[PDB]
Formats: sequence, C-alpha cells, structure tokens
Amino acid sequence: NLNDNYGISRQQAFNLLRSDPRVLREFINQDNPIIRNRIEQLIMQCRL
Amino acid sequence: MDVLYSLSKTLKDARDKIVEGTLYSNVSDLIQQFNQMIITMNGNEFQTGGIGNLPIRNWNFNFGLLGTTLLNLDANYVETARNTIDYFVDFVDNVCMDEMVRESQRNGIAPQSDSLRKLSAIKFKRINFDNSSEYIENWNLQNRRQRTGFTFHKPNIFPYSASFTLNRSQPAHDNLMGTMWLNAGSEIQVAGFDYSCAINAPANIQQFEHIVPLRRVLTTATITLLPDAERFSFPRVINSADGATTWFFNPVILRPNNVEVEFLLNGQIINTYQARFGTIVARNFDTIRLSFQLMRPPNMTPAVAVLFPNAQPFEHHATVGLTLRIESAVCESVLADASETLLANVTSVRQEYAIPVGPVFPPGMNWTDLITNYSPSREDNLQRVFTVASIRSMLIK
Amino acid sequence: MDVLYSLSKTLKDARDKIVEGTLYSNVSDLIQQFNQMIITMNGNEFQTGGIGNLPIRNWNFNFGLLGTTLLNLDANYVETARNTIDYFVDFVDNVCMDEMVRESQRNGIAPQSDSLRKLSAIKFKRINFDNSSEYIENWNLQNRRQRTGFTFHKPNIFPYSASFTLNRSQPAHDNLMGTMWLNAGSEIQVAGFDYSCAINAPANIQQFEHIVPLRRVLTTATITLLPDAERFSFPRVINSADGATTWFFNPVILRPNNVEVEFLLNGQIINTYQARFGTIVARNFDTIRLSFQLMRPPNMTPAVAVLFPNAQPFEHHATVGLTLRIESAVCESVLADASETLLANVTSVRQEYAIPVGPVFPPGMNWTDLITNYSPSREDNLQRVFTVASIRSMLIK
Amino acid sequence: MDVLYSLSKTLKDARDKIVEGTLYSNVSDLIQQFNQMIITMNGNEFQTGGIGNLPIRNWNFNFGLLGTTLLNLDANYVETARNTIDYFVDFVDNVCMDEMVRESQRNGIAPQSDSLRKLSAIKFKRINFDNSSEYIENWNLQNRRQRTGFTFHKPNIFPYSASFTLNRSQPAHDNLMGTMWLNAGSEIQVAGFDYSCAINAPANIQQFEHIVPLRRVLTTATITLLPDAERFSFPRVINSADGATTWFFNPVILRPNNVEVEFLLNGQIINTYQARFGTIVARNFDTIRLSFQLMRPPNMTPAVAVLFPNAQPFEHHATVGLTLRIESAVCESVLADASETLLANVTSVRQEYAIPVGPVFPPGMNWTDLITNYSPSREDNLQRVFTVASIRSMLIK
Amino acid sequence: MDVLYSLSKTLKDARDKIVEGTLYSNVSDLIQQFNQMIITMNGNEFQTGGIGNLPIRNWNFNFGLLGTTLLNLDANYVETARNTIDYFVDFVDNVCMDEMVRESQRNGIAPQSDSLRKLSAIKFKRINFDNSSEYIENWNLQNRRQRTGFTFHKPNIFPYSASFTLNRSQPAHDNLMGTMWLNAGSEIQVAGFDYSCAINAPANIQQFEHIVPLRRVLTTATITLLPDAERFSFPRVINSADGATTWFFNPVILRPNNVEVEFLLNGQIINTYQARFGTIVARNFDTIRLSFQLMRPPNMTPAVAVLFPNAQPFEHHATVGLTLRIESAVCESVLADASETLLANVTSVRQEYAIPVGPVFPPGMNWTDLITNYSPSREDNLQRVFTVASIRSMLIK
Repeated sequence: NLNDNYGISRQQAFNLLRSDPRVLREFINQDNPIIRNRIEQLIMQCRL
Repeated sequence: MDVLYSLSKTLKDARDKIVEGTLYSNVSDLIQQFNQMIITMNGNEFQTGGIGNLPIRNWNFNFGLLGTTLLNLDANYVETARNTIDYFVDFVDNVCMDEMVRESQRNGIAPQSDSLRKLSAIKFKRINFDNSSEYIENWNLQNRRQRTGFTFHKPNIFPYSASFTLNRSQPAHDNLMGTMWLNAGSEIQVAGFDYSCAINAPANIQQFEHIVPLRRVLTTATITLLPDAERFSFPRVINSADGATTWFFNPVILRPNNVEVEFLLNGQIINTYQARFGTIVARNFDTIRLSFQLMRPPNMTPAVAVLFPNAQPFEHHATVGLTLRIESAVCESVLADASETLLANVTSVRQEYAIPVGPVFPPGMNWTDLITNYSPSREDNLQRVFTVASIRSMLIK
Repeated sequence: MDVLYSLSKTLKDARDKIVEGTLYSNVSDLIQQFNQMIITMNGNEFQTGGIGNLPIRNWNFNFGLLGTTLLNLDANYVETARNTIDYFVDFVDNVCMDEMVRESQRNGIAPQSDSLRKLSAIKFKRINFDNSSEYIENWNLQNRRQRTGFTFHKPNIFPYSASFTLNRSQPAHDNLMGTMWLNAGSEIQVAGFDYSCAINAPANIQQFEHIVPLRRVLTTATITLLPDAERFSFPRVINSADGATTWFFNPVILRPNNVEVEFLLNGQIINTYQARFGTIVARNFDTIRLSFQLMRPPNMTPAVAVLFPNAQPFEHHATVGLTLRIESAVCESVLADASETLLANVTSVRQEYAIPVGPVFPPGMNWTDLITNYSPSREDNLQRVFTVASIRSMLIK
Repeated sequence: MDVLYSLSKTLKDARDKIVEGTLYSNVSDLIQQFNQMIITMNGNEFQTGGIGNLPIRNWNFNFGLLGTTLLNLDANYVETARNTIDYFVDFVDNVCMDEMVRESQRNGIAPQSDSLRKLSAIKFKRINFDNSSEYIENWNLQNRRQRTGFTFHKPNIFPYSASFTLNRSQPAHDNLMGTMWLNAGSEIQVAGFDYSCAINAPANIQQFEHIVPLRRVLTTATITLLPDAERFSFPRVINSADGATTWFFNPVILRPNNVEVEFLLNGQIINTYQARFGTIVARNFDTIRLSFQLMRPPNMTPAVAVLFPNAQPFEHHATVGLTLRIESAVCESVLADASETLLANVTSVRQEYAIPVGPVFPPGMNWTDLITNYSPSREDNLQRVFTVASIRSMLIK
Repeated sequence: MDVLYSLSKTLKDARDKIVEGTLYSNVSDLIQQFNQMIITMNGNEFQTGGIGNLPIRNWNFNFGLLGTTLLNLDANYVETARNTIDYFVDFVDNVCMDEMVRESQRNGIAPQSDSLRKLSAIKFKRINFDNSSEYIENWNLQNRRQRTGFTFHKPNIFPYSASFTLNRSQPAHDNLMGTMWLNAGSEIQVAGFDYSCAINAPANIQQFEHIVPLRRVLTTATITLLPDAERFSFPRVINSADGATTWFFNPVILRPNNVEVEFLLNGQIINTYQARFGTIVARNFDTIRLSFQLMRPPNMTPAVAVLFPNAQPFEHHATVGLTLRIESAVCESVLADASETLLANVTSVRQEYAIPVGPVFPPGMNWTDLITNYSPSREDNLQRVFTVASIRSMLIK
C-alpha cells in the first residue's frame, strides 16, 4: 500500500524494511492514514 | 496535446483499415498522411523516463517511406506496416505514461514531459489528423472557451460521508428524533426517524429538512426518486458523537408525506417536485433540498397500538426514507463515472513504477478526498490527465 | 426534418474537421458540401420563435463562398469560417427550440412549425448530406412503413404503480393473505404474503398468479430475475382499502417454489421459464405473468415453530418475493431511455422558459402519468420531439 | 471471417450513403467498391440450411451494376439498388443463422458452415473494404497472435452460487458461527455471522477470510465497496447441510472493522486496500480475498446490553456485511455483459429453429452453467458466436 | 471586448502624447492607429442609453483623416485632433457605462451590450494598438488558458462576520468558557477566554481552536502575525444568543503559549508555524487554523493570585489572542483591495445612474453578500465589471 500510493524514495523504503524509527515517526508526523491505521490495529490487538 | 491525439488516431486508423487486398484509394489518403508523419518525425531524439523507477528509454526515428505507387495491397506492405506500427504504438504509450505521472501547481494544463514539451513545437503542427472522439473534442473546445460538456452515466459526484444529526436528544438515547443518511457513489439515501410519532409536536406531523450541496454545477440530469430508506431499514447499533456510548435504533417504516424536493442554484430556487415519484428531469442545479413530513395515522386497528404506545417508553421507532439516484447527465467540468475507464488507468499507471507523489494531487488519486476539496488547479490537472488517458485508451486498450 | 439533421451533421463536421494543417484533399468534399449549402442559402430570409415567451429571431443568409486554400490551409480561413459557423449553430439551435414545443392532435409526424415547412420546400432539397445516427434512420424507415429498432440500456417503460390485491381480508385485518406488487422505473417487485402460512390450503400449498400489462410492445429483451423481493421484506404500516385506516405487516421471506415466468402476446404462450434465475432472454412479448407457490415448511426447527402456530394469533407472516429487472431491451417504437437524456433535454427546453405545455402532453412533462395516458398520437409526438432533441445534442452540449 | 464483415459493412454503407441528394464525388469510391464486390460475387453459388428448422436456401449471383454517371442522385437509382440489397441482406442473415448453430469439439477458431468455409477462399479476398468495427479488429489482431482488449460494463463473470459455510455448528442449530455469500451478475454480497458475538472467542475478535476466485483474467476493474450486505440482513429459514433439517437466522449488523481486501493475480499480491470505501480500482488480478474482523462493543447501553447477554442462550445473532459491485472492466477473453445483446441473440437464434443440443455448448445457454465451468474451447466457440452476432446486429434489426 | 480596451488606451496615448511641438516621428504609431480607427469607424451608427437613467444617445463618425507630412506640431494640429478626441472619449465612456449596468443570469464573461455585440464582428478586429495593462492582460490570459494572476495590496478577502462562540455557559454568566473573533477588512483578530483560567481543567491547560476557510484560494501570501486582541481588551457589555439580556466582560490579558498557525491546502498542511510571531510566509494555502493553549501561570505575585481565585466566584477574566493581517497577495480571481477604485467606481456609478437590483448583484453592492456566496457566474460578471471599470479609469477623473 505504502509504495503504491505514496511513492516513498528508496532510502525511506530500506529504512522501513529495517523497521527504522526515523521513517515511521516522520510518516506519522505527515499523517499517512495507513501507518496510523496499522499502529491502531496493533494497539487494539492488545486485548488485556 | 493535439499532436498526441493526432498520432493516436494515425496509428489507430493504420491498425484497423490497411490490410492486404483492399482498394488503394480507400487508404491512399491515410497512407499519405502517415507518410508525412514519418517524413517529419524522422530525425529527432525523444527521451522518456527520468523520474521514479519507470524505465528511461530513448527514441530515434528514421523509418522509411511506405509506397503509394501500388493499387492493390501485398502481404509485404502490411508486413512492414505492422512491424513499424508496433514501434510507434510502443512509443506513443510510453510517452503517454510518462506524461501521466507529472503535475504542477501553475498552468495545470501545460505540457510537463520533455517529449511533449519538445513535440508541441510548431514544426510538428504540420501533421494533425482530426479531433473525432469526445475527450480531445472537449479539450480543444475548452481551449477556445465555448461551452464544455462530458457525457456521464452514473456520475459519482458526492464523496462518501456516513453522517447523522440529532434534533431531539437524550442521554439515555431513548427519545431520539433526527435523521440518518448515506451518500456515496451516485446514490443518496436519507431517512428521517422519530420515536414519539409526533405525540408532542403540533398537528401530529413532524417536519424534517435536509440538504446536500454539490461542488460543480451539473446539467440536464435525469433523477430517480423512490419513497424508502433502502439502506436504513434494519435494526442498528450505532456510536454516539464522541464514540463513548452505543445506541439502539429499531425501525418501522411509513410513507413520507408532503415530499418536497427543491433543486436550488445560486441562492435561488430553480425547480420543484411535490408528490411526484419515480423518474424526473432537472435542468440545472448544484444543491438538492429534501423537506419531508412524517405523519401519524389518524386511526389504528388492533395491530398498531402495540407499535406506538402513547406513553414515553418506546420499542419500535417510525422512519421515512428517500432514495435518490442521478441516472445520467453531462458535466461542464470533468468527473469520473461507472461506465468509462479513465480513473482506473490513471490510478494503475501511477501505482506501478512507484512514482513519488506530487505536491498537488492527493495520495493514490483517492477520488473521494479529491471531491471533498475540489479546487480549480486540481480540476484542470484532472482534465489534462483524463485526455491523456483517453489518448492511451485507443492504442493499447 | 431531413434538412435539420443534414445541416446539423454538416455543421458538426465543420466544427470538428476544420483545424489548421490538414491536407487540402481531406476537406475538398467538405468545403464543396459547404459551398453548395451556402449557395442555396443565398437568398433565404427566415423569421422564427415566438410561441411561449421565446424570442423572435430574424436570420439573413449573406456570406460569400468559403476561401479556397493551399496545400495545408491556415488559421485565417479557420476564423472567418467559424464566425459564420457560430451564427449558423445559433440559427439551428433556435430552430430546434422553435420546433420543440409545438404539438397537434392531427398529423405532426411531419413538421409543424412553419419555418421547417419552408425548409420542407423543394428549394432546400439540394442542401442535404446524409444520415448517420439511428433516429433519423428510423424516421426514414417509418417514412417507408417498415420495421424500426431502438436498443435501450434499462428502458423506462413501467407506469408508476404501487398497489395490492386482497384475497383473505377482514375488517380487523389480522388474518390477511394476498399479493402486493411494486412496479416502478425499469423494475418489478412482486411479493405473495400470507398470515396463516397455508394451514387451510390443500397440499400445504398456496397459489399466486400476477400479470403486468405494458402500453407498448418490446422485442428481444434481456431480463434478470432474482428470487427474493428487495422492497417488501421489512415491516410496514399500510393504508386501508377505503383510504381511512391502517394495518401492520411483519414479513418473513422464504425461497419461492414453482416460479413460472411467462412472456405473452395476445393469448399466445410465446416464452415460458421454470425456476430459472439470473439473466434470461425473451424473443418477443408485451405482457408478463408470474405464477408461484408458497409452500408451508414440510419440517421445521425449534426456532421456526414459533413462526407458524396452528392458532390465530400471529406475530410473523410468511411471504415469497420476486424481483425482475429488464437490463437491456429493443423496441420498435420511441421510448425515453436511460443512457441518453433525450427525455431530459426535451423537458428542460420545455420548462426552462416557462412554456405553457401543450393540450395533449401531461402538465410539466410528468413521464409516468404520461405513459399511463400514452396514445399513438402522443407516441408520434414524442418520437418527433426526441428526433429534434437528438439533433440539438449535435452542436450544443 | 473478415470477408463477411467487409460485405456487411459495405451493405451498411449502401443503406446509409446512397440516398437522393448526394454529390457523386462523395460516393464515387464507395460506388467503385460496391461494383467490385458485385463483380466478385458474379461467379459462385451457395447453399444454406441443413440442420434444425433452418431451411436449405440455394443462392445464385447474376446481377446488374449501378450507374456511375450520376451527378446528383435520383430515386430509380436507390430503387434498383435496394433490389440487389434485399438479396444480399437475405444472404448474410442466412449465413449468420447457419453458422451460429454450429460447433467444434476443439479448434473452434474456424467457422464450420460451408458458406464461410468456401467464403474465406482466395478468390474472395479482394473484398476487404475495412475493419471499422471493434470486435472484427480484435479478431484480426488475434490472427496475428497479439494482445487484445474488450471494454464491458457490469459484465457477468462471477460464478453464480448461493451457499454458506459454518465453522461452529451444533445439531440443534441454536449456537452457530460461519460465513454467508451471494455471487451473481456483478454483485458479491458477503457476510459473517456469530451467535456468541465473540464473547468467548480470543481477544473478543472473530476473523473471516473469504476467497472468491475469478475464472477469467480481468483488467482495469472499477469497483464499489460498501459497508452493507443488503440481501443478508433479514430473518431466514435456511436448510442446513443435513439436507433434512432447517434452521433460523435473525441478524443484526455491527460495523465491519479492519475490512481488508486483496486482489491477487495467479497467486501474487497485486492490489491491497485497507479500511477504504466508496470507489476503488484494481489493475490486473484473478482472485479476491476479503479479510475482516468482527468485534464486540466494549461499551454498551441498556437496550443494547439486553440483546447480547453474558449467557449461552441467544435470540439476536450478530452479522457483518460487505457489498462489492464491479461497474466496468476490460477483459482479454469474450464475456457476457450488461450493455450488449450478443448472448441474447445467439441463444435466441439457437432455440428458434430447433437446434438439437450439440457436443460443445452446455445445454440451454444457461449462462451461469457455462461460466462456472469455463473452458478455452468454449471461449473460442463463444468468441465465434459473438463476433458473428455483432456482424448480424449491423444489418437486420 | 478587446477593442474597447484598445480604444481607451489609444485615446489615453493621444491625451498624453499628442502635444504641441513634437516630432511627428514621435507619434507615428499613434496617428497610424488613429487613422486606422477612423477608417474602421465611419459609415456606421451606435446607440446607448435607456436602461436605468442613461439617456439614449446616438453616435456617428464623420471626421476626416489627419495630416502626416509635418515636422513639428502646432496647437492648431492639436485642437484639430482634440475636437474629435472629445467626441470619441465620451463615446468610450458611454459604452463603458451602458455595459457596466448590464448583468444577466447566464453567460456573463461575454459582454451583454448590442454595442459590444456589434463590436465582436470581424469588421472591428482590425483595431488594436496594444494590450499591456494588467487587467486586460489577465483577461486575455483567462482567454488563452494560462495560469491567471491578480496581484493585490491588502485584499478585502475575509467576509464580515463578528460573532462569538462558547464551550460552557451559565444563564447568569458566573461560569463560562469560549472565544470571540472579529474578521474585518483584510485582518482577523481572535481571542479565547476563560473565567476559571483553567484551574479545574486537566494539567492547568485550556485549549482553543478557531478555523477560517476562504472562498477563493490565495498564493504567495506574506502574512503578519501579532499575538494579542487589541479589539477585545476592554470591558464590554455583549448581547446574548437568544436576545433578552446581555452579559459582562472584564478580561485581563496573558500571553498565549504553543500558538500554532496552520495554513492548510485542501486538507493538506503546507505551512505550519509554532513559537514564532512577526512576518511569515505561505506559498499555497486556503484554510487557516489558529489553535492556542492558555496556561494558568506557574507562580504569581500576590496581586496576581488575587486575580484567579481557586474557589468558584470569579472577579476577573482571562484571555489570550492573536491577530493576522494580509499585506500583499496574489490570487486567481478578482478581489477588492484598498488601493484600487474599481470596486469604488462601479458601486458609485451604479448608484448615480440608480440601476435597480438585478439577480446577480445583491442589493446595495454590499461586499459582504457579494463575497459570502462567491461562485462562478458572480465571479465572471465581477471580472467583467472590474475589467471595463479599469478601461474607464485611465480616462475618467
């Protein structure tokens, strides 16, 4: 989804594949709904 | 841009007409125009690609002169013709795709790919075929500023917006009086619902008033109106405003009474419909208003009293809905539809080579996010890319 | 008439074929067409408009022959021509308009506005190119008393009709049994309902037979049939047989049985389908009879046995439901269709200038009340105005 | 095959162009083409009929030619023309009826009627007037082993099926959990139902993944994805897998959350959309996978908390629903559609003259039976029938 | 249209350049154009007046050509020109005005005067000296489909609306929380206030939001931002919402913290500024959001601790605010600045000639209503009137 509809550069990509905080945080700061939705998915899947 | 439609129709006519055996004069004119296209295009470099991950190709033109001296067609002529038109269609589609993923904020109808920027030089304006189809027709026209028009079946005009509003509220959510609606695609389904069935309101009739504003002035639309909430007719469990409470709505349906639809334009009322059902025609509008009354029955037989207790504890709620579908129309701006294939090609060609999003277009060409904030620059950029999509659409379907 | 479409096509080809750079050979026939036309026009003076509040217009044909040009004509000729072209399109638009609002109980397949009758004079016979669109061709064929043809995507042929028949009815209304049908747009939704679920009918079977007649005869239709009605399957409060009280309806929907669909024409069984769902084909018909059977459940599970006791008190009633959608069809007569806006264009040009509508059309171009009172004379009038509207579309979007 | 389209397009040109009033230079080359055709026809003989009620017809060719001296057209011209045109349209229609009702176990790329068999002969190839139509162009460029396309609106490509999957079943059918689906036309309605409402399931979550395979390669799918399951939101008496029992189903809808969709191509992720509604596009896929979660509201309201108790008994059963509608697509194999009549015409012409069910087509032109068990051989034969049906559609109406 | 600007500038150049003594070479272009003009303008008559209070005036052209063989100018030559100059400038004025008054509901970018209607013909196209002023240039650009540009000094783009908003209200106003804001001329002043100074609130912080959308997007704005509300800084007595009584205001100013100003484009952040005041810049924005938090101070000298008693009764009120001023800007449309007499002149002449109200211009030229529902047709007619008023401006004084 990300590469298709948001055209991240190769640098941002190889950061992602590492799960690199820089790109994840900067993307949330740009508010891509996709990334926030994934993190919300993770949060909700925590059902104590 | 016109040169692109020229080359497109050139290649399309070469693909369909000229095959061995026919009469020459039946194709001779076409052959002459094709040969002139060749003569004038040979001897110029064209550099496609150079952004994103899309391949960066070069193009050189030195194709010879196809013979006009023949009278009946041989297999070798069409052999060469096919061998060459393959090259040409590949060229045209690559330059199209390249122009696709480009944009700007100033002059949103301007050339943007280097191939086209070179090509719109006047020394290629001596090969142009016609303007036969619809999209390039409108492009040329709006360039000359007469009236515009595109024919749409099911014009997906509104965004998706599932919203509701409350007129009489309760903290326990047990005396609701308000409205719900779902507006998306081409369809609008808006319903007004009540719990007390006007047991406190004057004259036993409850009024509802609802608005839907559009963002472009459509034209000459047929609209079907049907008396029901075709998507609000089942028990529901819905969040409240801040999403801290969930409320229960169990419907029963009546007729909508004194149904008053008004197509308004420019702060003025334009056209009316009262108690007319089924299919209607509207000339020119940008806003729809639906004012409808929900009536209490005057007499009730044994079955009904359980449905409506005169006291405050209620179980079943009354509701009346309207279904509104704009069947077909013609737009003075550009829109998508359900019967063409422009949006799909735009999105696909943007999706493939991982083009970094531009500063103007919205992400993923999300149509609804576009429509919610239709702005003229984005509009003209749409029109541009849609003409280019049509161009591509005649060459490799 | 023929004059109208001939000139409209020549003006369309003018607006769309005169662009700078084409060979002088691709246009020679076109400019000679135009020259013949104008030569005929030199001498004609016309007065039009004035029924309703339509403006009065006087038209003077005074321009000289178009400019003869070199190998590839240039923009000077383009501008000089398109000026007179603007004037000509203005003329023809007002022409179609002045023709659009006139009606007569007598003849009127032929022209009725005297301007077109001047066009009907032999002096305008030389001005004629051809016919390429369907409607003019069916015009000429009806001028030849032969068969016609019209392909509709979802034709609109049904009269707005929401009505029900009563078989087992009580002045108190809690032991009902019968059949309720909604005819609307290009849809039919029938539903056979019972309250006792056929406890007293032999074989635990209850029969239903329903018949829809149409006002005009269709041909070679494709029709989708889905086995659950999608409009009547939810609770309702319904008016009385006298229009003075209300009863309740709680539905439960089952798969139907003995679904038997017949396409009939004058008492002859032309087509019959047994329990076939999906899209079907019908060769030729004008009426549809649906027969089906509501069968009491042979065996039932614990939850179900609460749905049909052998007693009188009932809180859920059974119903079979059937929906029928004519996806595409072919008609010999002229019908308002979905995709095109011909009905819409007609009604818009009728209303926009507050024209008091004729003595035989309905008030305000209400279409379903029209087809309810659809006559052969009205058929022919609608035919002619649809013709002239399709002409109007050709030059002004 | 091309020869027949050439003939019939020329016949169309005759029907359309030679009508009193034309300058001869506008038809000159058409006249030469028509005379060349008639010459090529003088010198052969044809036989038709020989299966079903289709009668044998013996066709000769000994005709006269049309004059080329005229400068403006007179009536006797088109009279003597229609004289021959009657014979030629009869011949082409008879050819169509003959071939449409033939088959071949494999290699259906060729016609099997003596007519076309001899008609594709060398001495006939001179008449290749053009390939103006779309399907003929597809057929041609197919002969050259090339990639094609066809643009259809709301095609019927999904295999029809009305069945349901249970994942937690008890014989008494008072505690059930599973998935329901309906796939017909261009509609997929899919729902998931839980009786425990995920009060016992891990993490208060239920998962449903549903796999709909498409039997033929699609391209450029515009779809509408909407949060309802309309046909799956009302009580039902459904047969179980027992084939001897019947169970109850009373639904209520919660919001289908984490709705995720995957359009796959031969088993690779192609398009993947997540929490997005309205219009949507997929580029190139062959199967659809819908994954969605069902969630119990952690917050409630009394009227809500009554229906979903902490106990095992249950009267309301939770259900989530999704609607998928494929509006228009581009396909690479011939398909049945919602905007043309080829399937209908071929089924009609087969049934008409009592064609015994051959060894290739499934019985009765049941489209669903055909599509669910698609085969290359059958798509070849259907390609044949559809191209020639389009052929037939041009002349006879 | 173009011809009117041409003539006006022509006469302006005459007035400013044709003066005694000069070299005829200095005025060569001018007299050349002037003789071309008189060549075009003889042999015809023009009419004005009648609408509003403008008297019908007829205008002719019989002046003879003007000398060219001179060496240096004499006042004789000057008045020989001037006696004609007067007539022509007055006719320009009158045509300007008789156009100015006109308005219509449809097709307003074009002119509406039979004078200009006759001007549109080919016979007048010879006349053009120059097109180098700004407004005619933007005109010709919105004719040539290029990105238009209108520069402005201090534009009156914000509509007038001075209203307040509450988040918490007491019927006696002994406990409040809300905002006030006045947006006038070209500046906005917002101020959020609380009586408790956010003592009960969480973490001693009270948020405030306020948004402003614009009806026309702007470009390359250089905005100025001063943190205060000088307009809301003094004790006021203000009228309640229902309209029976008033309430008090005695605020005391703090400085706002975490002041965020967000210039968003179509729901996309383009400029964001925190922790900063003074002059800042916005490249492409149309939606302004001002969000600011009031922080109860950390620690206060006793005279302050007297101000915000932690107990319930409040004896002073807290407030923090912003002011946003637009100095220079660039837009796509026509606007009202504080340095052009276009808006002034048009309103003044409409008044002086006392034209009744028409359905486009709201009554009394109240710029509030004008800019309130700014929309296409209004925009076009406004561009027209501004253009023609600028045409007038250089000469009228």
